[PDB]
Amino acid sequence: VEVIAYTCDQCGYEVFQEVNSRTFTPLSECTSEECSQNQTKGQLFMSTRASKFSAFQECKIQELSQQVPVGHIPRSLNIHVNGT
Amino acid sequence: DAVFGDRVRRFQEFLDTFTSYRDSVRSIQVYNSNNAANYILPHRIIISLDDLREFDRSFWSGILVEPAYFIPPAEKALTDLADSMDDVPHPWKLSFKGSFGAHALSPRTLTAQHLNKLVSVEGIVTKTSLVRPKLIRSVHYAAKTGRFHYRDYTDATTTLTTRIPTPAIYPTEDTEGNKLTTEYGYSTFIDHQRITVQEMPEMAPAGQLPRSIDVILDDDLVDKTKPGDRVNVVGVFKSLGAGGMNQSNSNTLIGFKTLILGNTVYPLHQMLTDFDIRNINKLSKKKDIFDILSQSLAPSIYGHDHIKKAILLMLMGGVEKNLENGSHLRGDINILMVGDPSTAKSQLLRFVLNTASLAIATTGRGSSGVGLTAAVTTGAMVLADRGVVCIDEFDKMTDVDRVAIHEVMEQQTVTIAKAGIHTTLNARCSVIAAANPVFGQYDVNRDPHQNIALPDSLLSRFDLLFVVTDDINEIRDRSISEHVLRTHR
Amino acid sequence: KIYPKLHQMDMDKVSRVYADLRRESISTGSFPITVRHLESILRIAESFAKMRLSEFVSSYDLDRAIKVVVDSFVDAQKVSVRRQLRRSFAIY
Amino acid sequence: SEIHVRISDFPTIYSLRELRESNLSSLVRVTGVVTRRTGVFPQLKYVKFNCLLGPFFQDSNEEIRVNGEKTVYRNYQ
Amino acid sequence: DDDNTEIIKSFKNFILEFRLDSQFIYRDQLRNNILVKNYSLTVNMEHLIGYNEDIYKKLSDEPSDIIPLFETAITQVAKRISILSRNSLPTFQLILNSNANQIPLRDLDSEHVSKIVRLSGIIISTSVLSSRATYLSIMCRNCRHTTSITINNFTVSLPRSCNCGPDPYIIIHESSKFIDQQFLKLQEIPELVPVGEMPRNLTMTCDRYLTNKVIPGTRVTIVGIYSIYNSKNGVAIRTPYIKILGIQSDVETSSIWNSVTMFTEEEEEEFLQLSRNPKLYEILTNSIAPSIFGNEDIKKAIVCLLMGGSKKILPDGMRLRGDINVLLLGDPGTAKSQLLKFVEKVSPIAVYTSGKGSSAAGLTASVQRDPMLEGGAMVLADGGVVCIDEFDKMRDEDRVAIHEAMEQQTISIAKAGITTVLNSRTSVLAAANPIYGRYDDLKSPGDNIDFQTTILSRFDMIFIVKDDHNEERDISIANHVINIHTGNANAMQNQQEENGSEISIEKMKRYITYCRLKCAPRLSPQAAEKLSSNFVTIRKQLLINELESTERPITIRQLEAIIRITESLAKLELSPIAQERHVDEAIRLFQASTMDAASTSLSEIRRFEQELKRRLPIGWSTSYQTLRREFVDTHRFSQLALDKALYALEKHET
Ligand SMILES: [Zn+2]
Repeated sequence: VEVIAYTCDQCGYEVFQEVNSRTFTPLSECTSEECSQNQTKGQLFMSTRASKFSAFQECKIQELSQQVPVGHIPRSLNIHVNGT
Repeated sequence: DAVFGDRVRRFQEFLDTFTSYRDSVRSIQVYNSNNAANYILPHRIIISLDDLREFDRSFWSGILVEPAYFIPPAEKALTDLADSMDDVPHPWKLSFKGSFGAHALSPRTLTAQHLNKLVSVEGIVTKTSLVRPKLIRSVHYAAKTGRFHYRDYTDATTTLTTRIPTPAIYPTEDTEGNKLTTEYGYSTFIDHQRITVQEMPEMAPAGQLPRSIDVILDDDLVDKTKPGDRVNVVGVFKSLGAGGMNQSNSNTLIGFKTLILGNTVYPLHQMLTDFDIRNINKLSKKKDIFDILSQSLAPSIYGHDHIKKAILLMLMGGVEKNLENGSHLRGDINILMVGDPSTAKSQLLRFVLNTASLAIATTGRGSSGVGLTAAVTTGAMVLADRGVVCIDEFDKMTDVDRVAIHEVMEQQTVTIAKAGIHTTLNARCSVIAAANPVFGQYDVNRDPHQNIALPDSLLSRFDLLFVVTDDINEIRDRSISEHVLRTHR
Repeated sequence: KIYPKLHQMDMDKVSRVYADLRRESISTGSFPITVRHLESILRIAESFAKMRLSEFVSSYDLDRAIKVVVDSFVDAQKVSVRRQLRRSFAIY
Repeated sequence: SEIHVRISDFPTIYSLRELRESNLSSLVRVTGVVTRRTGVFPQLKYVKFNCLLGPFFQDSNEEIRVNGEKTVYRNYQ
Repeated sequence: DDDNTEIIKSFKNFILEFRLDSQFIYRDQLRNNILVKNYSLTVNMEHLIGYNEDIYKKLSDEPSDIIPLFETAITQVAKRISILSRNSLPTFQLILNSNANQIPLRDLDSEHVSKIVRLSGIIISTSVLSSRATYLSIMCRNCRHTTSITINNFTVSLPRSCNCGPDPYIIIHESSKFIDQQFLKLQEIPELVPVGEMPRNLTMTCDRYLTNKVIPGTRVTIVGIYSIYNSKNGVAIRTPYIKILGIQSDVETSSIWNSVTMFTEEEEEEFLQLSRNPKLYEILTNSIAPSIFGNEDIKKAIVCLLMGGSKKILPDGMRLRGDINVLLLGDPGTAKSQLLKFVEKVSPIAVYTSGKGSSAAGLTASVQRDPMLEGGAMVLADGGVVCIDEFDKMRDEDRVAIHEAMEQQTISIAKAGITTVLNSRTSVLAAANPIYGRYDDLKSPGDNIDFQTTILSRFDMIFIVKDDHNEERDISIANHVINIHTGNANAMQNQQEENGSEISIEKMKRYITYCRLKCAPRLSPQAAEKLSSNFVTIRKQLLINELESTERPITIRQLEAIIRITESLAKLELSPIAQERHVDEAIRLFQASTMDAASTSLSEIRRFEQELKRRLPIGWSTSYQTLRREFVDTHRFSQLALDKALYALEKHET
């Protein structure tokens, strides 16, 4: 996920919540000044069509085992993939 | 804390008079800049405890009795001396050789008189917890206000001494309200690991269970030891964690788990210098040397001069030749030994192993996969590359494996199509094998074939098939007797 | 109702019998004989003592028992046990 | 300083599987096989201390809503 | 707290003024304890109650609120003794052991909780040490209050007051003084009172100087307080433990266990008096089996086993070993499985494992991981005797481990991140069970164990045996069964057999340890050449015997065995040097071993040949299953029969 601008109700507008690190906390309240305080706090929902989606695929990679010494064990490394 | 200053000004003097360490620091500062001019060395200076007693006994007794107050001012002093070096274009680490000990203890004898005091444990290391990063220095970039912003994270093992815990997460809009993005790759990560240490199996008193304690290995020390290795750790003996007393009802008695920080990790059980290479050079000209060499292998073993000759000729092995745009011809030489038991065939191989410079030993079955990667969801011959693989009871091994050994030996490569990762990976290993005769002692008289028991191409793959007889004679017997006798004295 | 019992006085004979069986049986066949296989004598005997409603163990009961266990042991062994049979006479 | 009375047979003689709400708070005989029993863990019962509130009986079985000095324990099972 | 002053004044007045006529037992107990750096004191309650009834009246009332005022009371005394001024001196632990009245384990139910309870039980296993705290400094996360908390005994939360809160206090581990703790867990004695139920085990915490005082498995009598801990597992249900002050083992028991490489002088005296016996060997051979009748070769073989042998570290890294191996294999009534229990008793360090390993214990060195060396026969038994049974019945994977171990003494484990090579100096004594009985003697002497004799090749001394009761044996056992009641006359007779039965066998042990550590024997040259003649005659003659392909063997390993016997027996006489006669025994003993090495028609079933040919050139779709269908409805083939003929033809070369 990246932005995921939720849609408000009464007076509309938009707000875009940044997707940072792994996760984010969803918000409700109202950010819009119009729905805010009068009257009273406008309700807002996320719109999936509006959001920008980036493909995400994760995969772990173990060592080739020729690169492993006389001892120890193959050690995998986790790899995140995006876009194209 | 002017006394911490005292410790620093005191440790200063120790260095540069005498200057015997300073040359090593200079060497560390120079070598890396030489790598900077090229076209790896851990930064720590081993301190022999030997030298510390000559200057001050007061400061010597302290490092052992109360290392928390002493090692870190000495350390800050070492960095301070590393910065006065040359020049511009890190915390380092102490080591502490010794001159043990007091404080000499095996892990079985320890706790608590030895706690919060430097310690050299020794024993077997298992199971060697898996290597992992650990965050230390937080680094961020503000914009457009700019500058450069950093936080410093203090963990449980930070420095030595206990400090009010910094963790966790990220500062994220330190005042005023400017945005802070995490700057990765400027920020510092010290690697971190822990490995538990069991007391030596042979000095165990009774059927009483073994008592192991855990050692955290900071920085460079990481991945320096595989599990099951003889190790003499050193370190400060630290008790971390609450005993449950921190939280109010944790009612159980059990508490204060202890471990050792740092520090050195000297293993226990090449460098040719100036003189050695000269010895070789002199010795190369002598015409008879080959026979002497061939005799040097066997203090305990009669005759078999031919076989010993062979083992040398495996240790050396015909270079390696890889043709242009074509396959390579096998360099190394493979050997088999067949004869009645008591032939030392299993005894010879261990001495092969010791001086071999590598490689892995394998006995019969054995396996699974032998040399293979096994394609682990979700081996030896590979790991033994450029080395000497031993095989004991080479006959007993299942044909299924032999089928693979054909591919290993001559072809010189291993191929894994299994599921899976599909690759041709290289195991070029040299190989020895000792294998019992077919049935009983019958090897001697029995025919040139039907005696071997393991047809066919294998018989060929092995460059040399040596046969040895246990058949008995009185004269040879006497000549056995005396050497056997003298051997035990 | 009944719980028969042996009397220590004259039954010492049994011990001898055991020996008479034991050693001579070791020459041929393995093992099987053991002190267990002695105890079964006594127990079986007192079973017969129950059939007699006898309240105590008697020599007849012993005769019966010994015949039972000894022929049992005989008939287990290999055909070489024919050689065994010839000493069974006094046991008979 | 306490003797709690045993009170022999009290039919009823409800077995096991026949039980309802009507049996609540009212003494009822039961019968059947024992299954493996817990070990003997002393229960709190009476509370007493040198001061320092007074003795607090707890409980069967709540305990809402710890000191200890000399408390009279009684085995639970 | 003027009352604590009043109590401690009474404890000081109890230590300084106490008089047994006329030495002050305690006051000197103290000094003689601080000098060795023991930092402990043992009070004898009878003296205590003799001195004042009062302080024992309170000490049996609320022990855990008082006993630490007694600790501080005594350490305030060692301040005036051990040092003088005008550091640091830990507060000593007191260990009080007294008679009272034994309170059995079953009879502990509430009601005496927090009242000192003397009792008796066999310790199961000892828990690994862990430190509690005694004196630890603490700083605040905010106001940084520096608080030195003296924690006492006998859980305790940290104080929250100098936002701030809720509990802003950190433990400084750089200055904190720590002690140790154990956790014994003890199963009450099997004599009383198990009845029909499994006996209960109360968990006990030893601490400070009583820790590691007791080897698990030894009967003891604990004193300690009785008390309860929480340990969430309701409601409320707190679980019972016994704090120990202080522990006292049963008679003696020091020395053994707890037998160090050192001993008293008079033991050297009486040993060196035993070395002077001409019948020494012969009287020892009478010590081992007071109960077991005959079997003299085995009987001597045990002796030469226990004593170890020549051990040589000579360069290169190769080291030859001692001492040998012994096989008791044979049909039951051999008493071998009992005999092993005996060796297990005598040998200084020994582990009897019949397996497969048992029950939880693996048979060999094994790597297991701490959830937050696993143990086995070999490792735990290292440097001494190991007793094995059902040796043919052992698992494969560790069988490899064994047969590699016994020769080079070292197990090598490459599993995962630990490649360690660890030591087993043990000498295996194995009793196999042979198959099908006497016919296996009619069969080739080898060929018994699995498909392979190699086992028997590794083993030095193989003794398939017979318990031929000299007419007095079978009558011995029988007569024994007949009686076995009153009036313990026979048991007595056994006991005077024990007194007279040569070395008390409690002494024999100490002796074996002695000889084993003190002296390392060496063979004489004429004995050497003698043995050369021995072995060449063996080789030659028995080759000539095998000209006929007589089915049975000879390895130089066997020779090496003979050697190790000579050094063993030399180490009996304790002499630094071997003698000829001395070996002259050994040759013939091992000769008895050689005699042990010597001892649907087969040819018809031995065919399979008709099948191998004109039936199957491949062999496949033939397999044991085929010979099974071929020899299933032909009225014919046994498992051993089928294999025998197969192994036969395999060997025969057909
Ligand atoms: Zn809106």
